Amino acid sequence: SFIKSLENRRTIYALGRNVQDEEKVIETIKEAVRFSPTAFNSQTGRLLILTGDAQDKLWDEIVAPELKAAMEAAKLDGFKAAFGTILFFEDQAVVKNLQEQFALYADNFPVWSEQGSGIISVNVWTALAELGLGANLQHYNPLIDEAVAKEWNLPESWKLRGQLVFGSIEAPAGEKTFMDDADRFIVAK
Amino acid sequence: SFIKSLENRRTIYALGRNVQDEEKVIETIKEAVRFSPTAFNSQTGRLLILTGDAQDKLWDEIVAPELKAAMEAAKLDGFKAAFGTILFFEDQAVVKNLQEQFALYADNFPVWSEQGSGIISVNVWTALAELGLGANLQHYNPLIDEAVAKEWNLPESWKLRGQLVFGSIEAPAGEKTFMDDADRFIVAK
Ligand SMILES: Cc1cc2nc3c(=O)[nH]c(=O)nc-3n(C[C@H](O)[C@H](O)[C@H](O)COP(=O)(O)O)c2cc1C
Ligand SMILES: Cc1cc2nc3c(=O)[nH]c(=O)nc-3n(C[C@H](O)[C@H](O)[C@H](O)COP(=O)(O)O)c2cc1C
Ligand SMILES: O=C(N[C@H](CO)[C@H](O)c1ccc([N+](=O)[O-])cc1)C(Cl)Cl
Ligand SMILES: O=C(N[C@H](CO)[C@H](O)c1ccc([N+](=O)[O-])cc1)C(Cl)Cl
Repeated sequence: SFIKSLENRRTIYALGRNVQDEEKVIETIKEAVRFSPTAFNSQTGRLLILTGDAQDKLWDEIVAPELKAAMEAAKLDGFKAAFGTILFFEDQAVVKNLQEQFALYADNFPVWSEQGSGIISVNVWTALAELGLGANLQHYNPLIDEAVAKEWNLPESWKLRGQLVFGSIEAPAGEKTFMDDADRFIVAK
Repeated sequence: SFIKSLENRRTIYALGRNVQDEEKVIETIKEAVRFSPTAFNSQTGRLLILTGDAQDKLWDEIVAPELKAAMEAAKLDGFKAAFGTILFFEDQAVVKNLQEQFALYADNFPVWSEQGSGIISVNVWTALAELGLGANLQHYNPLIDEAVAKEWNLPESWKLRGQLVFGSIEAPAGEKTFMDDADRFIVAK
């Protein structure tokens, strides 16, 4: 059931490293992005997938110091304790090329790219949940962008949009409420 | 298989009205939105679901004339021929309230709302594909926004983002290529 798969995806903050088949996890991350739609099949999403030492480095050597410096002008341990982090970027070189090819609709491509980032982020999140792995989505962009690009030698054109922290589920999702259907769905014949 | 469900979703332009259980279709549309994540559980997505006479009216009485007037300053028959159209909006009143509650991060909420629209659009699209129904995603916003709001008495705060045309599959999806994995995925340990 696709709907059941959607329901199974939740924000899990308590994450560990009890992950049995990392190769299968990577395969599924790639597939979830591969089969996601993007405007004009532009495929603007880019991923940096960090585990092990690189996972430790992101949180200890980049996020923590950047955040401290930012604040001046715990939760991090929880993120570090996870198995890995998937950093989602949108390739601005491709967006700019589309804007150049289709000037009358230049305003659309950044919007559709942003939508595209949401799309691939949740498809990956849901795919991970199907494997029994939890995840949560963070936003320490744009603070960490430069340091991340330098450390992993990323193209300047990759614009960081989100960081999906993932791993084994160590405690259940919290409670979550839903709006009244009547306030968000209108059906007319 | 969640990945298989993703692969099964495609852009289908040749759509008909050979839909067996409209109530089940509506149920699934609602569920796909219900179980989609949004920042702060803000649930900013709003849907207008049109079938039958309302489907005819949208394309014949709103999109066609607006587009003509716009151009001055076929494909439409293909959209009209579908069973229905799901118009996706984002509730700007909720976005503004979040911006007010969290002023330091006011810039984030419009971005996350845009991502949210992508998220619910593709979750609905994929859910429909699981039922064997095809769909395609159009963007005649902002040209049709005012006329749509007036005809179906929608709140001013609903900002139209996309229109998912759906129905029975009358011809297969076209060919689609994929980028080289090496150009969009980096894995580091
Ligand atoms: C676009 C987007 C941005 C989000 N931003 C964050 C964030 O920065 N930090 C965080 O902890 N959760 C974040 N969330 C998680 C949402 O708060 C969560 O998805 C929502 O409360 C629904 O709960 P669920 O994921 O368990 O279904 C984000 C979700 C989405 C879709
Ligand atoms: C954010 C977004 C906007 C899109 N805009 C349009 C559009 O306005 N008109 C259209 O015919 N297709 C549109 N598409 C469809 C894409 O071109 C299509 O998803 C892509 O070529 C991949 O093909 P597939 O949907 O068969 O997998 C859009 C897709 C996405 C995700
Ligand atoms: O072709 C364009 N717009 C047409 C006009 O109706 C249409 O809206 C459209 C938009 C996106 C698209 N896509 O993502 O493949 C296809 C057609 C421009 Cl965005 Cl270049
Ligand atoms: O709380 C905020 N930011 C924190 C700071 O780290 C964090 O980025 C966050 C963002 C979104 C979120 N959500 O969508 O529920 C939760 C925490 C503001 Cl956006 Cl109000």
